[PDB]
Amino acid sequence: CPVTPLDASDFALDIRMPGVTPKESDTYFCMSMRLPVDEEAFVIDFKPRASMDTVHAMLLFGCNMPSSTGSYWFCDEGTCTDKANILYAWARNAPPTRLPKGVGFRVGGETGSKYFVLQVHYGDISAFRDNHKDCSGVSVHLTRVPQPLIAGMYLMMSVDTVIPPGEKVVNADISCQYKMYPMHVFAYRVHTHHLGKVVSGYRVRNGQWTLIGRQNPQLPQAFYPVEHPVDVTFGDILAARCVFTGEGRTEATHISSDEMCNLYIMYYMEAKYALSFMTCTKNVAPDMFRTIPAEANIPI
Ligand SMILES: [Cu+2]
Ligand code: NI
Repeated sequence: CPVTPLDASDFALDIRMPGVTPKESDTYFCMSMRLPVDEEAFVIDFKPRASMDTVHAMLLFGCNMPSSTGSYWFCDEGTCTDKANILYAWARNAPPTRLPKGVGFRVGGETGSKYFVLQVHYGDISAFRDNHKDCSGVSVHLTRVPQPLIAGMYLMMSVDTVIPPGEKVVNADISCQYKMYPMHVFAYRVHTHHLGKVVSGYRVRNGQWTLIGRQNPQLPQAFYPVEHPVDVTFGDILAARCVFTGEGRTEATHISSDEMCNLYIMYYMEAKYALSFMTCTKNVAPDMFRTIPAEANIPI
């Protein structure tokens, strides 16, 4: 097939799979890079270096303690033992979002992610590549120069809805009250396991819904650009609906076991008042979903 300093303030780190040999199709490899600095640094850019022939997708996470110590591992074992803050999502034939000017992820120091964990997913494998080494990964741009806007993730996950067997349509709803400084959403990622039909994200302010993003979870799960970023402010509600099918299923499915309904909202905040991670696992305002826009029920 290390560390490259660019100027006084900046430097570049590339996180590459260490010459792995995926044997078969639909296989996920995970690896880790500890952060070279112990002071706070800002990830301000990404360069993907994926072999076009065999790599379906790549995920970059930041987390305090990862799932394995070895040069690489299967991500079926896990990504991080702790919160995996997703930093980067690349998919073949997918728009990779470019962070807006002056946006950087805060890493290192007291609060910031200690490690990067790289996930590479390989979907198309020839059996006449029984011993070919791949060094797939991404290049990260770090600066110690402080950024005015800090990127972070609002993770919306449906902790319990059950899909009754054979129900053609089942709705998974998540809502939380926003009680922080203003967050500006520039991207979103939706995740689900093959019963999902559509995932839609909304800001609700004074009973008026504003769309963040709608996607089919069966498509490439990259980060989709929010064409005009949504401002989410204190006293707003974030509401999300996942649509599922119970069709063809013998038993009830759970959303530990079975299904997932996850919405990833990528945002920026003024550095002064910024926090990197927020989560919602509640549906505080269930009654409100009657008034949900009709678009949210329209499939893709
Ligand atoms: Cu999942
Ligand atoms: Ni191990």
